[PDB]
Amino acid sequence: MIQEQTMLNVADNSGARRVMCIKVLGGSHRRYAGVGDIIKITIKEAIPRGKVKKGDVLKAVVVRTKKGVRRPDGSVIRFDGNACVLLNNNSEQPIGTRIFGPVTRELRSEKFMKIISLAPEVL
Amino acid sequence: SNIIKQLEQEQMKQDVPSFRPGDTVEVKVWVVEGSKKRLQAFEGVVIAIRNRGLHSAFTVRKISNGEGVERVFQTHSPVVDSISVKRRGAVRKAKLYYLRERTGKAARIKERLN
Amino acid sequence: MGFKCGIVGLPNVGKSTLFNALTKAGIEAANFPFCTIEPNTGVVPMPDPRLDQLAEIVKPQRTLPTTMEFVDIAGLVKGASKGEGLGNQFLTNIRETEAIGHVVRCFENDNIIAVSGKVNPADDIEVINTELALADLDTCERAIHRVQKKAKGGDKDAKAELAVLEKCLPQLENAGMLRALDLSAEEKAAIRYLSFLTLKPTMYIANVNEDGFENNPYLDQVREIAAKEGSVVVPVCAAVEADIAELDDEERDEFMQELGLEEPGLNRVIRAGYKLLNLQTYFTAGVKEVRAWTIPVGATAPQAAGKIHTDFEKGFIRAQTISFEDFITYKGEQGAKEAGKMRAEGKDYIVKDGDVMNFLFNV
Amino acid sequence: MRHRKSGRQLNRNSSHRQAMFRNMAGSLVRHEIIKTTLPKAKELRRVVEPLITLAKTDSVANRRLAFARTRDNEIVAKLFNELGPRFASRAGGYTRILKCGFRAGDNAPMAYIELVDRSE
RNA sequence: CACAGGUGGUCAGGUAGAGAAUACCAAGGCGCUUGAGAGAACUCGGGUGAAGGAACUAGGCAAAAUGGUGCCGUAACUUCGGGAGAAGGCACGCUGAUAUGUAGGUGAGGUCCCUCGCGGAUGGAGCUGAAAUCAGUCGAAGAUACCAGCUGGCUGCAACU
RNA sequence: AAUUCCUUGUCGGGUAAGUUCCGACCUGCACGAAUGGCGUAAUGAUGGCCAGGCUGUCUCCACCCGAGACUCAGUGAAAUU
RNA sequence: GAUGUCGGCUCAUCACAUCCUGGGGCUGAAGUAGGUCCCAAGGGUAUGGCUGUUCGCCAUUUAAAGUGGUACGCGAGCUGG
RNA sequence: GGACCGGAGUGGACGCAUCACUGGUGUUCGGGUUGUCAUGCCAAUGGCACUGCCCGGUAGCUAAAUGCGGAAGAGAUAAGU
Ligand SMILES: [Mg+2]
Ligand SMILES: [Mg+2]
Ligand SMILES: [Mg+2]
Ligand SMILES: [Mg+2]
Ligand SMILES: [Mg+2]
Ligand SMILES: [Mg+2]
Ligand SMILES: [Mg+2]
Ligand SMILES: [Mg+2]
Ligand SMILES: [Mg+2]
Ligand SMILES: [Mg+2]
Ligand SMILES: [Mg+2]
Ligand SMILES: [Mg+2]
Ligand SMILES: [Mg+2]
Ligand SMILES: [Mg+2]
Ligand SMILES: [Mg+2]
Ligand SMILES: [Mg+2]
Ligand SMILES: [Mg+2]
Ligand SMILES: [Mg+2]
Ligand SMILES: [Mg+2]
Ligand SMILES: [Mg+2]
Ligand SMILES: [Mg+2]
Ligand SMILES: [Mg+2]
Ligand SMILES: [Mg+2]
Ligand SMILES: [Mg+2]
Ligand SMILES: [Mg+2]
Repeated sequence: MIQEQTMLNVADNSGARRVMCIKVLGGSHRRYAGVGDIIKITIKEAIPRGKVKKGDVLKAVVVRTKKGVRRPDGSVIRFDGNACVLLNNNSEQPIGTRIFGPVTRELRSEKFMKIISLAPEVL
Repeated sequence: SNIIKQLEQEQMKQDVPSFRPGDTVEVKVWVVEGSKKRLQAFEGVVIAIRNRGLHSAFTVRKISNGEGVERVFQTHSPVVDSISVKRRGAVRKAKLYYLRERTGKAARIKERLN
Repeated sequence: MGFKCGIVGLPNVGKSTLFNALTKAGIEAANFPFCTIEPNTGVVPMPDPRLDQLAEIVKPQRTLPTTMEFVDIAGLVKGASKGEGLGNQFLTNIRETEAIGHVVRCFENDNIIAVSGKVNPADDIEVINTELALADLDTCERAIHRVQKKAKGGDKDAKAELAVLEKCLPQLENAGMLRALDLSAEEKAAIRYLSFLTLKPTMYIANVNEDGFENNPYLDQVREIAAKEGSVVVPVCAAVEADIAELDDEERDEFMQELGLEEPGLNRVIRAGYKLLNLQTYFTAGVKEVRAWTIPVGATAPQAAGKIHTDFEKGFIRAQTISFEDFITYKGEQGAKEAGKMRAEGKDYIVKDGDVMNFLFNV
Repeated sequence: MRHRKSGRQLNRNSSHRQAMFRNMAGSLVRHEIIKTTLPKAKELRRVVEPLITLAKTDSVANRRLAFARTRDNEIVAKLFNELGPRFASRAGGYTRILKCGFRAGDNAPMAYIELVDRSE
């Protein structure tokens, strides 16, 4: 349940530490992004020497939320903290080369095979 | 109600082990990767149990790869293949939500030998 | 002092043969002082073709490549972390070095027996890492116990160490491999002194058959693992490496051209170890000698001066830096100099890969 | 909405309601019949009758619960030494509401609530 | 107006507390001169709130928050006082031991003197009594309630009160 | 600029985005030296701006507790017309 | 002998000179994407930074961010910049 | 670079319902706890301190929860053919 102004920890090694959601993409008046949803972000905190820079505007895919995901059986998977993986604006592809922390099955689709393959643990 | 009792009972899993909040449990869940079912183990502390017959649930909390992860399992869902208690913890409280604030040393709980 | 990648695994993984093919191709101690080669310390020549190129261009009387040491760590038993002697020998063996190469078998052989009966590298890696993580959790518990008393004394450094350790402890209690954690450079610095076995950069040497360099479900499993923790791989054959180290240049080229290999796989292995430890190579070029030396990426000019002589480090004045490609294009030190492609670098400089310089000191 | 909810607010905050019904339960126990308002009597059923049920078994713990609920040791004594035995075989329904009309001062609907065996 | 306002002085119990604060009580005094129900919207006065966290708005208005003591620590700048409680960090309950109640306060007998008194020494019985350390112990939480600073940066104006 | 019309001046900072803010510039419509100029620590229920924390301020409201509103009994208005 | 103002909020409602979606003619319409005109009002038709602003610039969305009337709709509904 | 036509999925916004799930609430349930008063005292309890402060939480209500919807068709047409 990521919305505009929601700060996300970053789950890759792109060099961003804290990003902010500035748009929930994919719909007029769309309110929230869950996991597997692309958002537009501004990088609010970056490591000094990283592939991305503070104040950069780009995309991210939400991979962990505190709401979490429901599963078809009715079960839910909540995470501590909201995290996203940075993506290129045009290619939609991840910018880092490492994924840190678990991701979910909801992220498993043609578009995010890289994040699934790189993740330590897919839930 | 009696009708719904029957429908829910006809469906309730029969092998659910005894476990209490604070117990470290390992839950085997079925993962359907494409076509094939494997078992994925989720091992963590039971921080909450909902006792509702067929709608019984329990929350398991563990730190995966640096981040706390809670899975609320539906006890009788057939996706939960098995539950096994690995460590009986000693908490005197039904819901261990205070563990969400605990880190490391203060998040572990006394082993229950009772 | 050098750079080390200890060769580890379960029993019967193909490590002794790997270290043997290493030492057969390596250089004995009669060609490099300061290096008393132990039977578990095998120093081998580092492959830098830029060294051959510079030695062609300048034609020195002698040639010295940089040489890097392997430490073959053998002997592991289930329950190696419960205090037993051979497991503790394993621990003390691996702890001294800094880079770690795990050996995986990714081949099916009726005349070689596996570790659990079914040939599956996932099982191999999980058992080895559960061992290393039990040892590591032991270490981290001791450290966190040693620290929290100090951090309750209000010390800031102790609190930062405490935060890192308590964010690392649930990783180790779950048999997880602590390099998968997103630990910052400051945190890496904070806990470098605990010398954890589970963050040391680890490569994956994949002993595979001759006909299976591609399309290998065991190699595929190793690939997915090495991605899942950001590790690298060198799929090789121990038999092919023994053939490589046991022949002359003519027969080595013959066996390479028959099997389609262009350089020995040991070159690729030691190059994986080279890039594993943030290493890079510079050269000294001259008529007397051309020698390769190796520095960490990020290294200073003063430490590069020191890596030969201490006085060079301490009395440094200026270094005259020319790249390997700049040596290449203009045919020698004089040729690249006459273009002005020396650069004057002081005590704030960082030496890169390929640069050749002539140090100036006054002590 | 108040779908399925129980318990009359009776235009009091909760602790006033609890105090009032404690007092009213004590009044009913010691006098065995009291005039109050019909809604108040209907709610008083839900407090008194469990006290009598509790008093059907005379342990120290049960006298302690009764005392917590009544805060009157004379009421607890009469509950366990008289009322419990007087209702030992009666399966609930220890009170009787008898509507008795309308209070003059505010036209309030009034009832008598008594112990069922108040005749004997 | 039998009006939620205003009106000087005197008294000043207990437990906790620094306290005339505050909480709960005493003596004392009251339940405020319409009640009874119900448990819609809406309003007013509160409580809680998933995920988010100023996106609200003219404006963080309101709310939420901070909040005690001790110790450590404390920047720019300064008129050298300040700034400053800057900021920030740690500890905190209970029980036992030290010590059948300590440091300290009080000080009765008894002993000696005495310009025999409401004296001075000595002496410590009794009473009172922190603070600290160590060890143990309960809880999710020990300044547990009430009470009780939000903090920092840039800047206009006016020295200030 | 408590002063600047043009004007959201220009450039820079800060923000993803800054008519406000801060710094500089100076093309001062229309500053200027006791109807003082310029600085200035401290101070302020003073004006403006930024950040941390904090949050139902908001997304986007939900529930609950009480006082009314509602029903009954008693009493008994008002503006307006 | 009083018809309360701008903007915001809340709630709208109509028109159609249509922003999107629907149908079509022409095209300097290969396709994709457009331009233009005709039909068409069923439904839909941003969030933010700045500023009291509407507006506008800007950031980032959207199929689209339509244009007007309604006392420049709406203060016995709110606000009061 | 790249389609019409036709087909399948899956979303956004919106709407209706519902509470099985996931949750909020839950001053009517249980517990913990500080101060204090009281129940003769101990023990145990109760009152008050915002429900004293909190931790959970049943039913209900409920959204963020999860079901369903917009249609297809058929007449008569618009522009047009
Ligand atoms: Mg009433
Ligand atoms: Mg009166
Ligand atoms: Mg008065
Ligand atoms: Mg007072
Ligand atoms: Mg909330
Ligand atoms: Mg929350
Ligand atoms: Mg705003
Ligand atoms: Mg706004
Ligand atoms: Mg305020
Ligand atoms: Mg100004
Ligand atoms: Mg003044
Ligand atoms: Mg200025
Ligand atoms: Mg702002
Ligand atoms: Mg600007
Ligand atoms: Mg003037
Ligand atoms: Mg003059
Ligand atoms: Mg003058
Ligand atoms: Mg003043
Ligand atoms: Mg009325
Ligand atoms: Mg009436
Ligand atoms: Mg038209
Ligand atoms: Mg108007
Ligand atoms: Mg208005
Ligand atoms: Mg009006
Ligand atoms: Mg005004």
